[PDB]
Amino acid sequence: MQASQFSAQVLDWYDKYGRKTLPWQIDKTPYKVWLSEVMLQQTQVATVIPYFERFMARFPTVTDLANAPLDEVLHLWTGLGYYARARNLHKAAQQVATLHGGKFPETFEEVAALPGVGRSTAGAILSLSLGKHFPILDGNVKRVLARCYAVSGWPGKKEVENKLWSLSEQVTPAVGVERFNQAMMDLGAMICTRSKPKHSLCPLQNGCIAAANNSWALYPGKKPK
Ligand code: SF4
Repeated sequence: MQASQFSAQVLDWYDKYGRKTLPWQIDKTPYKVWLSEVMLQQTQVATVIPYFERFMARFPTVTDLANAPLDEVLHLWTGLGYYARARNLHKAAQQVATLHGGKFPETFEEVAALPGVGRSTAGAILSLSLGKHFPILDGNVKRVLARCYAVSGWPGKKEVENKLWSLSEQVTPAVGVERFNQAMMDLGAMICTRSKPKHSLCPLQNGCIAAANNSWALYPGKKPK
């Protein structure tokens, strides 16, 4: 379907059915969004909430996190798994304190330079917390776009990844970008799921190719072997 229709239908859906009450969505700041994104990378929302609250209480600012001993950070992380995320989290806090005066950077290049932060995550931090014009491409987004536009091939290959980044940019609006990006993650997480996606609850059901062809299993493509 047309790019302008994609954006409008997703935004209208978010307004009435989207999640807007999570802790990291109230009184948003780059620090809070960054922290939530790292915790959410490999952990479900229900498990993350208590940890997010404990971290914000112990570390009100990024400088407080930077000055704390690494052992205390790892102790508070216990139970979230994938500790490389925590080690990079502490190094990034120290980089913000050292190079940016304790104020989380608000430009793409500076954010993407932080340990543990990639292209998609940097775009998420800045679009969600400040409304800057950047698209995202996590597992959730790849699933929705690949199915709606029938993008076959394994995203692990450069040519396929490039096509998906181009599509995301095409459908991502400037006006309301913070609402649109959160909505796309919401959809891929609860509606357009890995298995048995719930088409009847999706705002893209009237134009999605996978839904029309009953071929959601083909997108995104899997690693060939
Ligand atoms: S209609 Fe079905 S496959 Fe298509 S984006 Fe929505 S949930 Fe995914």
